[PDB]
Amino acid sequence: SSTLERVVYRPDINQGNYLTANDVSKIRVGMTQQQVAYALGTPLMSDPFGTNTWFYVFRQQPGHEGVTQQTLTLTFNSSGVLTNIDNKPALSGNLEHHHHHH
Repeated sequence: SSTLERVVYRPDINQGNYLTANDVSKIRVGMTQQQVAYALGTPLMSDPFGTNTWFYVFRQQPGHEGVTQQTLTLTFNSSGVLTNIDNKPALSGNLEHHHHHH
């Protein structure tokens, strides 16, 4: 009686390193710190200095100019409500193609 053990692991999984783009897309504006942290896996934050900004970074522009990325910055007002999200691509806006040559 041979034990036929052939399990399939999915090479399509991201278990750490960086946050997935679709994962950050789970949350929304007006979503409270608790739910944002619940969904994104964010640690508890309650800065008494007034710095209510959450910093995240995912891959969307891996390489082309070397300096090309969008900074995902969350801004929630003291009630815990995401009031503004900072999300703009590195294609002229939050950042552009590095150095105006030609």
